[PDB]
Amino acid sequence: PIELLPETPSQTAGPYVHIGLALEAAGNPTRDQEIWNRLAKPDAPGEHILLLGQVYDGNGHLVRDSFLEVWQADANGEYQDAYNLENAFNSFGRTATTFDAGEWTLHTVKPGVVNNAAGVPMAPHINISLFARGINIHLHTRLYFDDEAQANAKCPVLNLIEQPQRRETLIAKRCEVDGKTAYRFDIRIQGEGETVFFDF
Amino acid sequence: PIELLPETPSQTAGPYVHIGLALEAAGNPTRDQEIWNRLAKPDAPGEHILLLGQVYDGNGHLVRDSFLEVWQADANGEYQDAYNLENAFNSFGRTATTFDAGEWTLHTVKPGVVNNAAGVPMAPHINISLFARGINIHLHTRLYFDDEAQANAKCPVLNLIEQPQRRETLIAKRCEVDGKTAYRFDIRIQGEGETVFFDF
Amino acid sequence: PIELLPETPSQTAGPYVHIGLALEAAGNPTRDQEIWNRLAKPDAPGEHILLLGQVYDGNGHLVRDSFLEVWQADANGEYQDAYNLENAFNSFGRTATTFDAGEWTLHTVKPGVVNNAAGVPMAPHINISLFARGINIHLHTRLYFDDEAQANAKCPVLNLIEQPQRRETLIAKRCEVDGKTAYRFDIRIQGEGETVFFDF
Amino acid sequence: PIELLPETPSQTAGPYVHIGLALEAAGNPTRDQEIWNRLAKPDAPGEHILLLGQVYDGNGHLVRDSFLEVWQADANGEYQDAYNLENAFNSFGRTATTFDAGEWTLHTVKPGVVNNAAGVPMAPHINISLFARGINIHLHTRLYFDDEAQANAKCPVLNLIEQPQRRETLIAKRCEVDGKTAYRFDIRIQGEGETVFFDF
Amino acid sequence: PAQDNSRFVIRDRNWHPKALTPDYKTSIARSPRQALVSIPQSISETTGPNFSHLGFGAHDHDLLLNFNNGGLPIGERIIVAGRVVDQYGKPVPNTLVEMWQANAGGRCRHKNDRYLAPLDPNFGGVGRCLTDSDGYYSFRTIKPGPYPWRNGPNDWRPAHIHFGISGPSIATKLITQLYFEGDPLIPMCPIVKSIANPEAVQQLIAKLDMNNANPMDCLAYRFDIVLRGQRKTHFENC
Amino acid sequence: PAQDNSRFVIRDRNWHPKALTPDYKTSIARSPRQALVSIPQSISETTGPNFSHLGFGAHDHDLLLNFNNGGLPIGERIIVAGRVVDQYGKPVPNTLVEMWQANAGGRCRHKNDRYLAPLDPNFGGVGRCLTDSDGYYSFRTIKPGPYPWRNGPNDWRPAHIHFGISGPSIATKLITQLYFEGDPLIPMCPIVKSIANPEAVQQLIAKLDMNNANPMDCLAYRFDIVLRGQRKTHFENC
Amino acid sequence: PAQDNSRFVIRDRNWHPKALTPDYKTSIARSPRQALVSIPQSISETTGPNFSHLGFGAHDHDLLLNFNNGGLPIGERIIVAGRVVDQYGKPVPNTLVEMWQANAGGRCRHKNDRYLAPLDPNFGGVGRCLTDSDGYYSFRTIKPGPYPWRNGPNDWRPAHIHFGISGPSIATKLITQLYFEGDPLIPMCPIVKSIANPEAVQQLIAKLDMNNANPMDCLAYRFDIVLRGQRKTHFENC
Ligand SMILES: [Fe+3]
Ligand SMILES: [Fe+3]
Ligand SMILES: [Fe+3]
Ligand SMILES: [Fe+3]
Repeated sequence: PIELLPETPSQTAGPYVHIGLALEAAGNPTRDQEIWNRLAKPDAPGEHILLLGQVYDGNGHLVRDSFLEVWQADANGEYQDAYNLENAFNSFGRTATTFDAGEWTLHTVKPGVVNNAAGVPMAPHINISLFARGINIHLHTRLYFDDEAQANAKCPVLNLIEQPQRRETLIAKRCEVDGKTAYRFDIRIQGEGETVFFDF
Repeated sequence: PIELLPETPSQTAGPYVHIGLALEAAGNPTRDQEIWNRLAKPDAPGEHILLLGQVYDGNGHLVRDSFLEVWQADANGEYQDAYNLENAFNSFGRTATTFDAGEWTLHTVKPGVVNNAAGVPMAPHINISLFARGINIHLHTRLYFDDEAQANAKCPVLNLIEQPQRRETLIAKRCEVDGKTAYRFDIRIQGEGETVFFDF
Repeated sequence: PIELLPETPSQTAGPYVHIGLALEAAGNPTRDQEIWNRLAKPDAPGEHILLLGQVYDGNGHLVRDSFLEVWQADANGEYQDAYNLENAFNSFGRTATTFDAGEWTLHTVKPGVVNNAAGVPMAPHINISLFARGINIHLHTRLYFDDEAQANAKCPVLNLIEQPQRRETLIAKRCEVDGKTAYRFDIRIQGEGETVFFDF
Repeated sequence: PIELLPETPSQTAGPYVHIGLALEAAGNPTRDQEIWNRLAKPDAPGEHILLLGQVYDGNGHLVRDSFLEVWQADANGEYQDAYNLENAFNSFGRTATTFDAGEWTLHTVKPGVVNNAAGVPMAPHINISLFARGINIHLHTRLYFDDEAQANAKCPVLNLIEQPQRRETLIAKRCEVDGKTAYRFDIRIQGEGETVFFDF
Repeated sequence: PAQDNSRFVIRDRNWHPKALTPDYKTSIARSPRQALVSIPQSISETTGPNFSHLGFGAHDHDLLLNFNNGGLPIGERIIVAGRVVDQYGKPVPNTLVEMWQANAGGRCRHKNDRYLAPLDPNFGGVGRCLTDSDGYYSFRTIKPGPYPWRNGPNDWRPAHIHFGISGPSIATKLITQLYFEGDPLIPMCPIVKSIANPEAVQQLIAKLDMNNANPMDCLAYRFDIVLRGQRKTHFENC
Repeated sequence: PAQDNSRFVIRDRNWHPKALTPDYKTSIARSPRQALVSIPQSISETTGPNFSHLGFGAHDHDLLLNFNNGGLPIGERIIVAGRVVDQYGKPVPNTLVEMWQANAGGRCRHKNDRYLAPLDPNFGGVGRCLTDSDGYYSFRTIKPGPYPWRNGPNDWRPAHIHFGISGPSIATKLITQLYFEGDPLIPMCPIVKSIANPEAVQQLIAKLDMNNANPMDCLAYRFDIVLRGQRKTHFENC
Repeated sequence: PAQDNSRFVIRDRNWHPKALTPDYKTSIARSPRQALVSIPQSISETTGPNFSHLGFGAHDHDLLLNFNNGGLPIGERIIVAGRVVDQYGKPVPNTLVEMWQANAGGRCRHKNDRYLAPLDPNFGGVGRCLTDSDGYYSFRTIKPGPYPWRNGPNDWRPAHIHFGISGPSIATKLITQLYFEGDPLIPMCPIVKSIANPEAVQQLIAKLDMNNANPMDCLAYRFDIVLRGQRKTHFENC
């Protein structure tokens, strides 16, 4: 068969991932421009939301050293690839869980609907990539919302997960933190209530 | 040492096992003579029983594509190897769980007592072989009955299972389905209350 | 692929083929029972014929050392496999061309119609096998008759030969030798008017 | 020495060459634009000629499955590489001999004079490439005309053929087909009067 | 009735695929975590069904004609023949060989198969044959095409025909898969790779049989099946 | 008009198949007995047709849709893609690549083909594509099945797609055949064996391209074509 | 009468010697220039003569006694034995095996042989045998000597015994030559070199069989013959 050049193999991000990718979360001095958790500036269009959650290991213990990367469409269902800190909205963002804050936070807007390759509308989602010590190759997952139940039932990606009980792990529970619309999304890497992880 | 010809390796039965081994269950047109779940004809000797069960995977979810093959003795404790549909009783039979029916059914009689190689009487049992996608090599198990407590305590095969709590997983519970004597035998392939599987 | 045992390779019959297969044609003493050119005894059923012909090389010169074997059905279109010299008709026979007789002769009856594997009638034919010095592996050919033109035009074997002009080389010309029905069949191994040879 | 990448090996065009390269000749439905035997449209400059010929194999039999590709200059001796069906003249064309028509036809104009690499004028010719089953690698030849005797005697390509009798095989004879100027060019692939084939 | 007069060679579970083979995704939730309990062989294990009296239709082995709605299936006409022997090389007569496959495009005749390659109106994909006295079976079918499946993102099953062999006992009963010689998809499939030993993968590769092919008609493939060796009981209970 | 500015590398006629290859029967009566007359290259040989202006239909390269009478063809959906380069490794842009093949069963859509495998009412078997700026072509078709032919008594052609490549000149013009990776019929075919050098047979074997395959849809095969090297004229006539 | 129930494995004409082998001079004018026409197997090709009822003389297989004018032949007394099997290894019973050879000095009993080595008054050189139930044949003869022939100026044939085997059909009929183990003339002979494959030449070499030799009497040579494989018909005309 046709053998192409092999991809550089992955390695764990390590326990000190924060010093190179989450400088403020570490406690080290930052540079002029950093890629962090503020995807949407207060003046960005759409329904402004606060996303929070904790990452759990297989023993039900908190992962206080994780690093997460997010990718989502704007309120109009368009992906903004040109990252610039002067933009009202950026489709990309970074967050983490530390020993000082076992809960990650993300300030963004609710993503609009985007079509798959076949032209079928997918439910509002946020693409997540999880890195940490002990995680040799990153874990891909999606965050769906509980108030979009009609769209969640008709999503081609969510419907690819055989068991209905496992689809619920990708659904973030709506709450309120100081008058702001909030969704809680806990990631359980292993065991009871294990989060669905993707490959693509 | 002495090496014989190697046995042909097993492979999974696959998701579409039913088109070749359970035609009626696959919704495809049947041939004149099929091997199915009716082991005993209404005028067959012995206590006529209905056997039903569900197959669970390691997440406690139903296996709706399983294929089961049963081998049991008649009411007199004799194995009828000569398979013919004209016979009142056939020791062999095939059953399955489908997406339309997540429960398998078997119409047979309660088996009589058979001795092991050492002449010691084994409790009334039904030999079951389980095939499905994800199962690389079929799983062998035995179905024992709860109203045969005295015989189950003396069985040489059942006593080979070290822990008494694991012996319980092979014991079918007596119940009633539509005013007919029935036994429920659920199979848990993996996890909590995992069914004892054999090697011979 | 599946490799079977290989067939013993052929070698030329050699210049002295007659001493072992055509003892009388050589000039050496014969044994009690020989396989020769008298396929049909004068009392055999069907139209009694005399077959004669010369074998030519590529330079148009006579082959005075050839050996031929023939196989044909009787007048009823049946192949008589059980060779016995007491039979009225034998389906098998042997002939040759010597330095004393550059023309081979064959005394037999006209073969009846036989069907191919598909059930389609083949025209009356005699299967010939040619051996000689310089012929590393024997040449297979068929002898057809000119007075059976309607059958010759509908034969599946004769119609497999692409060119009509090459089909004429397999057709023996009718003549009369002393009041006996005779057919002349010259075989040209190479060159102008080359005889069609078969592989099966 | 210096070795370059090897050229992809040739293979025969096969018996069914027409389904892919001569759709109309294969009796199959055609596409909107096809490459065929009409090189010149009625209003094209030059002497309009009809070219016909038969292809013979080594036994003098007709090749009814040949495929021919022609390359010629226009009346002014210029090669028109830009193939378009809207053009009055196209230097390229394809023709074929079928089982229904054992003769190939080509409607074109008589080519003008073109010089070789050394500046010496070559006689009016048509470059022909012959493909068919049995021909592993296509045969290249040239079609010269009999009424251009003076130019044919001076041609540098025609004079490269050592023997003058072999030069005659490349000369098309002037004739008339239905009151129209025509030239007959028969190609003999093998044997007596074998057509001169080129290598370049 | 059936008797306890035979003993079967213990299965080499390191030759056979393991229960837990991660690359084959569905095996994760469908594999036992507890060890298999070894039990001696008895009449329950050493006996099995005999299908000599089952009513076989005339075209049960011929997949080119057993569905017939008005014509012939589109695909490479092939004969899949072979012998069923045991580990000692002894033939296994009057045994049930059941098979099922996809069409020339890799489409299976099941409601759950939503693969875009069309169904062949003249092809069922189901076949059954009882071995002869010498242990030989033969099927006439079309070469199944490979098909994609939801395992990895670009996982393709090699062209295969599923096989079900009964044998003299429920102990010998085996379900396996046949693969075709030279198919470049064989070393890439997670179901094939579930077998650790490369020499075991070779036993599943049906080889081109030109000798069994019908000239100007159909090709042939040879697939010999080896079942657990059967031996008589000796020195049991002194 | 076209000019004489190019010279083509002389064909290695020992790499290419010989005219007379006895095992391939039809070659006996259709091969020249006299030697080919070597002539220098001129404008007649160094130039050729350019098909950039030919009216290509939208589905001319897509054999799954270019015959369409109401559906999709039965067979293994594949992409046959590759690059057309010359001996120097230089891409050959805007060149005509024509192809033809049999259906999934080895049946060709011609009146002379009386092979018992049925015709597919949704398959033509004809395809054409003009290479892009980088010399790449692509066809979407079904994998052709092998077919028998009247050569030897049990001769079977390996699954193949016939190719016709124009190139920059009539000197580069080539008709060849593509074979599929791992097909056990390749070392047995007399048409393949007409090529003496085994390394040359390898250039005709299209390899499985999993990288170009469409997940859950179709597989892919890569077939790169190498045409005669084109070089500029130097030091001619001093 | 005989019935059309068997099919025979097609001859490998690349294993067998070709018609045109120029070093064997006589083959030049006696080899067909046109290709052999392939025809399918019918009752005319699949049947052949059965010689079980032919009257064999008591000494037909014994060349030491079948000429007898008052004595025993001069030469190395040898037993030539072996088995006639088919390509499947199946024994070929009741088949006709004929043989002929020269005397201990290379002189054949024919009028055209004017070689100066004398004739043996007690040796003819002809033999015939019918194989038993297990396909075995046996001959008793003297080891023939090499002989010169007008091919090249100094060409010598190795010591050989010509063989003629009928088989179950005219399709299996074969004429060959047996050569002897270690003879330095085997790789020098044009008739032996007519066979391209050196492994094919090995099947023609009779091996010294000390086990089948009679102590203080004669040596033995084993020569096994393999005829075309026979198989029953299957799936013909559907
Ligand atoms: Fe580190
Ligand atoms: Fe499958
Ligand atoms: Fe000799
Ligand atoms: Fe073809």
